[PDB]
Amino acid sequence: LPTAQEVQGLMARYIELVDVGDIEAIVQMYADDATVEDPFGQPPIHGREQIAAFYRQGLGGGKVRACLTGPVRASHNGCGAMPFRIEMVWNGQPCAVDVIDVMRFDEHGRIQTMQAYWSEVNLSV
Repeated sequence: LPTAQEVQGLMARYIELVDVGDIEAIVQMYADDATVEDPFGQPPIHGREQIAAFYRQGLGGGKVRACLTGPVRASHNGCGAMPFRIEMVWNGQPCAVDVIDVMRFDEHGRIQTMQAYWSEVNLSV
């Protein structure tokens, strides 16, 4: 189980990978039986191929940017939460979404569960 400091690192690393848009690197951060709920409230997606397809859909557009908007909050049980902003292009319009990701890591330092909190109230132009 990642220490709190290690959770901070992994979670910041995740945002960095999203920001440069390395899909393969993002998918490698996940455990084989990981789940992704994004946005939280929608049914979880499971399976490495499914998670790759998710990130391909989301980031494969090319110009998606992401950055922490505050420090990573980390627990002593391998979990953490972080606020960030995603910038992307919607219908040729620049737009942004404010998100919080909650993650649990497994004993191998891999993401076991990802929950992304956001909705239309968090979307702007």
